[PDB]
Amino acid sequence: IDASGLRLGIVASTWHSRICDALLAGARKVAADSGIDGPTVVRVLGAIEIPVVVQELARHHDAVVALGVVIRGDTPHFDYVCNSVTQGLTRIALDTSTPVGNGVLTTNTEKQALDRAGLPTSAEDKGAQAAAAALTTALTLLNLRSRI
Amino acid sequence: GIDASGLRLGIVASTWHSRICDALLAGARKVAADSGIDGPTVVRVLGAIEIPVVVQELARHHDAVVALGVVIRGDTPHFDYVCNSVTQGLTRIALDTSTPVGNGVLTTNTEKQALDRAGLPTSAEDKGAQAAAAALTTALTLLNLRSRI
Amino acid sequence: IDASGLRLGIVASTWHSRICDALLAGARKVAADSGIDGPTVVRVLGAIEIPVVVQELARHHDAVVALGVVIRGDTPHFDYVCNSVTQGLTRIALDTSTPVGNGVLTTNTEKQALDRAGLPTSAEDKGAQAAAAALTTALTLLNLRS
Amino acid sequence: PEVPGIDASGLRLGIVASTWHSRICDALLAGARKVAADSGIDGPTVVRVLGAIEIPVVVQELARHHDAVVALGVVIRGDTPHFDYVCNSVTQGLTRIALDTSTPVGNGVLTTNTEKQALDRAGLPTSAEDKGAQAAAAALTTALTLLNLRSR
Amino acid sequence: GIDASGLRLGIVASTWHSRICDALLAGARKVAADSGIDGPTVVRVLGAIEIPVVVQELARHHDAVVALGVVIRGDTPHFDYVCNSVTQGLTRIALDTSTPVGNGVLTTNTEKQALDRAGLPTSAEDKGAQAAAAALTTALTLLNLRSR
Ligand code: NA
Ligand code: NA
Ligand code: NA
Ligand code: NA
Ligand code: NA
Repeated sequence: IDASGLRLGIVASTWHSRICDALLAGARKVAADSGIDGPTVVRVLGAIEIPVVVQELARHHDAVVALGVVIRGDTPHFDYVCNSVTQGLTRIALDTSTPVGNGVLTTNTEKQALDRAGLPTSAEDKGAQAAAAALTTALTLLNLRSRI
Repeated sequence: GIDASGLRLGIVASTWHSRICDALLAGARKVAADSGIDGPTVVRVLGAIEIPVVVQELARHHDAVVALGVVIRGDTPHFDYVCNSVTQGLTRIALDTSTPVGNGVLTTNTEKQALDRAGLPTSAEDKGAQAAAAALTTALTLLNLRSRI
Repeated sequence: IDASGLRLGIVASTWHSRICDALLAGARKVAADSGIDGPTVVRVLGAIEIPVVVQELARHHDAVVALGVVIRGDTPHFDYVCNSVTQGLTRIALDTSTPVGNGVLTTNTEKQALDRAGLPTSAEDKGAQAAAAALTTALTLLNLRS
Repeated sequence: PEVPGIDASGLRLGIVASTWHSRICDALLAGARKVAADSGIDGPTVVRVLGAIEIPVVVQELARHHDAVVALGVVIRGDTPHFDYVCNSVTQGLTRIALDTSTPVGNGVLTTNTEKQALDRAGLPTSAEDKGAQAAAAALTTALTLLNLRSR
Repeated sequence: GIDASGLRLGIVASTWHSRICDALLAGARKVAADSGIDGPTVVRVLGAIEIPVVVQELARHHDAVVALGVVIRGDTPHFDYVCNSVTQGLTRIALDTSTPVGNGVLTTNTEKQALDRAGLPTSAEDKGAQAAAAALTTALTLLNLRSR
């Protein structure tokens, strides 16, 4: 990914610190690997707080990465939180015509979330995937706009 | 320690299951007071359905809003459609108004679950406190972001 | 509740008249007991039709009450109607900054809906609850905005 | 019981029917058309689309220049989750349009688990229900109601 | 019996699960070509989540857009929120821009199910072709409705 021009925002929640930090770390790695060593990084408490800050960043950034973890608890809370946050991320991308890379984990168990958080032992790095998605899409959009 | 003395906070709390709602509200006030806000705008409504229009009304004139209430599953699918609509209303408003909305609306299957989350002396969790900490920390973050432009 | 100064709209479906008529009657009684003797009352056939009428009422009233019933049938239709209507009522309340009391029942059985329609044998009066909801919240907003 | 019909002769009506599962779609359209004629509208604007996913955008086009729109079609659950997401988004979409355009949208989009359920709701000679008829009634009655309110 | 020669067609296709994505795109291309459109605008993105923002970009300057891709259920609820939110986004865009968006985003439980709907030699269905047909035929309908 050659992403040197671009302004990247990263919004990462903090609930389940270890997972969130590792999501952040993976997002940062891909950004750095793509020419962006200093993305705008912001932290929030939980996933619920992510949309409003992703919105704030999207208005002044070419791309934003949304990072966090929701693990199902005892109640239906999980279902309404995951649906609303994910749909909020879709809205902001459309409203602002800016890609929002979705690295917000929605898992039934902790081990699932750990297995996707880009730790040494993880099957996947969702932080990295979200960053690649945000950046690659922003480049494509910049290419489309720079025509006619 | 959150220092929010500069900020205007609205709190809307439903009244359906008053023991729980009152405890959610008490947990929110405490965080606010502990954060330097002794006098937030507090408004009561009947049930969860009523919360969003008032959250909007408050979000327009406040830096942060906390939405508190409880919906407990009964016999019918009513639970599902209320929880989903209210929750998405709270998301819509925060985005429309670029104002954090702390979600302390409990959506439980049983009453014991709600009580266990209401920040009563016996409760596992204090959802009103978490929803106030969420809203205030987010508003200070937004404030910081906007002071850079 | 003193709501004398407030303009109130009520939209009630007519599908399943035992249920719908009883919901409307419970809402009317709250409105009357709150000092609103002449609310704008509008009937529609089914629940799907309630949103566009609620929207129309909300634009010229201080509160609106939505009443009807969706009972689950054989197909997923129930799920998509209840969700879409319910979310529509939320949209309208927000768009118009006017409360919309939700008295649209969404039940699995007809017996559940009867038991919520505020007939003399009913455990609950959801028309009454929807009306108190809309009117108390309207007074609250009035107060806030003053 | 005999009850006089809706008089909607002063109204402009649009009808959009999809085509997937065409004998069912055609039957919905015919039931809707019957009710429109009975109500005084022999020439509604009738438009056909491929599937239910195509219904919203056309319903919107019609809603801008008509007093009522009828939305007709069929989704039958298949193998995959596609049914759920399609049904939800289409139904949501019809709700959004009615609000955006303050114009009623009569919902005759069947969303069934089986073909037999759809057939039984499509107003065929042998059908239990005529959801096309129902959807046309809803849109037209609601439209007259709105006109009545707007005179106030 | 689709004559869209005079129409502007945009196609967005994700990349995740290449074989299927590529076949979906070949299916839509073939339909466009047969309908008189030999140079559609074709954009590639990483995954389903990235489809709507690009579909929006194209819908603003095209008479029709085709959205193509595949989401296959894995271990967590991620599938349900991505599917609901993408499908809802495509519906939103079509309405916002009054421009048809053909939906060729597969949402499946299994890989075999996706492969069976991707328009491969032995596939039961050609969802790319179906999405292109949908978008183009609806585009013509709107053109007629607007004509006088
Ligand atoms: Na931007
Ligand atoms: Na504000
Ligand atoms: Na009003
Ligand atoms: Na109209
Ligand atoms: Na366009």
